[PDB]
Amino acid sequence: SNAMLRRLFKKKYVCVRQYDLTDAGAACLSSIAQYYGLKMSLAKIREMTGTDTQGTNAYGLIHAAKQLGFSAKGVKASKEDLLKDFRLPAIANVIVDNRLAHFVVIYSIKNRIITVADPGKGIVRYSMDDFCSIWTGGLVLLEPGEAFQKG
Repeated sequence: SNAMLRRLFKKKYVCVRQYDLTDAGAACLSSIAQYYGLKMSLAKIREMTGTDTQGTNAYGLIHAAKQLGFSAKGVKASKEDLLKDFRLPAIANVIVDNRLAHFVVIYSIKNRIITVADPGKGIVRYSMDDFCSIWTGGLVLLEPGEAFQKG
């Protein structure tokens, strides 16, 4: 019996990187959407989030996430809080070129190495202090609410 279709590697690499700039929030959200098993295309996300190409805020970003099945919330945290609060993939408000508002997905943080999914370069490794230089206190916490079947 091979009734279980759990051998289908239909894009297990949910780390997406396509059309990166400042509206990256849509792209990084898509990575999470896929990771959480919702599987969403980046173009549709941008139309749901309403991601402004002028440096949008995560409040509209999370506005679509909540509708995708995972409760997302934008909050402020401290550098050391990155190590204790959220472990699961989350969206971080990160500033690039000290000007453009950007967003990345935290995948793993260990040994002061912060691994984020960047919609331009892909899986990139940022050092603890380096990440705290670009991350300006903008964290989005996510949790698989209706994305995770109960019972």
